[PDB]
Amino acid sequence: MKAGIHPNFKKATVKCACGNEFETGSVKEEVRVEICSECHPFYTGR
Amino acid sequence: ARIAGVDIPRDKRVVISLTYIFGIGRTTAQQVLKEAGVSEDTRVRDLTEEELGKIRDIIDKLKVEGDLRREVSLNIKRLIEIGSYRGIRHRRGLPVRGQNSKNNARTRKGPRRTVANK
Amino acid sequence: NRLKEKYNKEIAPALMTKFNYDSVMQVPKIEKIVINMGVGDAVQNAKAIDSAVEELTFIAGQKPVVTRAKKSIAGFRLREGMPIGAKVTLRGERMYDFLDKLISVSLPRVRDFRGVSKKSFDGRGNYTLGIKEQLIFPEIDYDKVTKVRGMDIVIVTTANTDEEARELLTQVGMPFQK
Amino acid sequence: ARSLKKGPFVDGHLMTKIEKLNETDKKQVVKTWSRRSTIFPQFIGHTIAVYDGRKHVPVFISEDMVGHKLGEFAPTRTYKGHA
RNA sequence: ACUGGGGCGGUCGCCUCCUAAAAGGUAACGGAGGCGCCCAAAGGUUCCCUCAGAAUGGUUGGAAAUCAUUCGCAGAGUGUAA
RNA sequence: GGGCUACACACGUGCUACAAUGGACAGAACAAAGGGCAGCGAAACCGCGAGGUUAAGCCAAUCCCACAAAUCUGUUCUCAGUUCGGAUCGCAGUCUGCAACUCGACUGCGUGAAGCUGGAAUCGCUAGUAAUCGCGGAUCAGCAUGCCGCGGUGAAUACGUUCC
RNA sequence: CGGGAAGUAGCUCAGCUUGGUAGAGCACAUGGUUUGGGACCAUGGGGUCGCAGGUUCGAAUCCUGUCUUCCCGACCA
RNA sequence: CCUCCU
Ligand SMILES: [K+]
Ligand SMILES: [K+]
Ligand SMILES: [Mg+2]
Ligand SMILES: [Mg+2]
Ligand SMILES: [Mg+2]
Ligand SMILES: [Mg+2]
Ligand SMILES: [Mg+2]
Ligand SMILES: [Mg+2]
Ligand SMILES: [Mg+2]
Ligand SMILES: [Mg+2]
Ligand SMILES: [Mg+2]
Ligand SMILES: [Mg+2]
Ligand SMILES: [Zn+2]
Repeated sequence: MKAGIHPNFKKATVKCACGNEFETGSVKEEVRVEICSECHPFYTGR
Repeated sequence: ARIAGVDIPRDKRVVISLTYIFGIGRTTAQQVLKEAGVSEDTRVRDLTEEELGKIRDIIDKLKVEGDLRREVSLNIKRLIEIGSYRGIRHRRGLPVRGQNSKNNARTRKGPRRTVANK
Repeated sequence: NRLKEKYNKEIAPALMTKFNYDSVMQVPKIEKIVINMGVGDAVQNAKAIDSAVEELTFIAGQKPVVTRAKKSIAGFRLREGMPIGAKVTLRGERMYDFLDKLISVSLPRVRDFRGVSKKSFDGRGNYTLGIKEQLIFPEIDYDKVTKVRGMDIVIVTTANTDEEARELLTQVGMPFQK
Repeated sequence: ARSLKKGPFVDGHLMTKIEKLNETDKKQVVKTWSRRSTIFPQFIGHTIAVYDGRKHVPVFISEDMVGHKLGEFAPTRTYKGHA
């Protein structure tokens, strides 16, 4: 990672309004999604 | 805010902004907001996460977007497959509902392609 | 992150038993993830690359390299050395961090999502999936995007065959078509 | 769309012929002029030869064809482009 | 001026190949092509590298743009003719 | 039974639009002229609605069709192919009719096309006219943007006769 | 026989020399105008550049061959 | 500018 040229990349925490929570690495400090793997129906099954 | 996989207009009122979802018009947008209990005058940008949540749950029951688009597609596909008169009108790009075709079938036909008269 | 820890503790022991390998060294892993944006409209519009980079920069988290034309092609009005794309290679944490967000968050936001295809292995256990909208990625804001544009996402693995690669990807949360 | 209170329409003559075949496992071409008759569920599998105006067009019935009038599968006009 | 008489047509210096008879050389108005430059790097050096094409997968994107894997004495490249 | 309803296309006559002198929503209003006997059908109840069930009155200055709508006053939208426009198409209905596939009208929900005031050219109108807004009727089971009537609001301009 | 020059829409011609865009006039088509023509006005459409091969990322354009049509030359005996 | 024949 040659310094300067890249963006700032750090802890994130994603949050489904549906309730799921976990911390990836990303640019945004607080990511807030309105859908994820646990809420979406293809994954869950309907 | 994204609703049913569609970023609706933020600056407009919610009754109007909900109609940007495929499968929702003014009456459906009224009847969801009623059920949610959100005011029709409120802007999308000035909704709470409570309000959006309640709206999302209602719209998730309603058949919208690709769910609806697939249904419509198969309906039209069925008519073609069986070889119904309507199916023949669908594929040939002509009126399907008895509209006369000697004149004024331009929505189906598309723009004019002029040919030399006698 | 969780997926790297999940891989080492859960997936790799399962695959050992599943395929009945002699060594743990035979267990397939994800080598790298190359995200490619082809930008052929760079021929017409000069700023197409500059925009496409900025999108890919935030999605991946590394500065992309700008790919250039290997040949001149008349059909596309392409000359040799023209910028017509941008790739970024992801390995290690930046790879797993990305792949977690892809499966957990981004692929759900795909409009009318009904799983990614089981057909799209290369025949030697590498998977590629075509994204259409860059709006699915949570780093991309809706308002800032003007030109809509997708990408290829190659998942390279040490699986020799597709069925071994398929298993590995299924053991990760990746939503394969039922 | 015919009223639900009335229920789906079919000519007695047509229905009687197909019901007569449904008594057994008989399958024959039921030539008819009743284009207005709805295709009932119990028509499925038969080959009703519907009169188009000048000839009896043979129409093999399917599940998807149920609901539709027999005339919908026997188009009256002949068109194959100008020039 | 050359010239299978002269005129008329064509040619005239340089480079590469064949004719050229396995050293070199070798003629004809014999057979084929190039040149009268270009490059401030397309030069020097140090360090690193491998090409054409095909198959398969993949958003836009096609026969063919960029991405990935595999096969791959070279089927490429080497400013320009050989 | 089908066709007169075809559809590469060209013309005539119209309807609806292209929006803020507007759209949406809400509250006040103010007509005329007609039609009605197996016909008009109130009210009531049910249905989001088209309508349905039931049924008062009236062979009518008595009852019914019948609700005027533009307008006025609020509220909202704030110039956008949109809260403009409503074609086209999917689904589900209603009614008439023996029967609405070819080929009915209307309703609900969804869809949301072209269209940003129209080239050459060309039409009507001199006043309760033009323009615009509804209403009724004949034909008719059902089916009118057509036709024949009806009132509401209500302009501009005419110097002049050269030219067409 | 030798040497030139053309060959591009239905017809007549530009574009070729400088490689990236197929143009122009008449004609044709539709509308308008007229009782109807003509003329006039408005609005369109039409080749893929003789054929083949080559060079080029790319050919109407550069190179070669071929075909067709013209033009010039064929002298001293 | 023209206006088929009887
Ligand atoms: K001689
Ligand atoms: K160097
Ligand atoms: Mg009709
Ligand atoms: Mg001499
Ligand atoms: Mg001589
Ligand atoms: Mg000479
Ligand atoms: Mg020798
Ligand atoms: Mg030698
Ligand atoms: Mg007629
Ligand atoms: Mg509207
Ligand atoms: Mg007068
Ligand atoms: Mg009537
Ligand atoms: Zn979730």
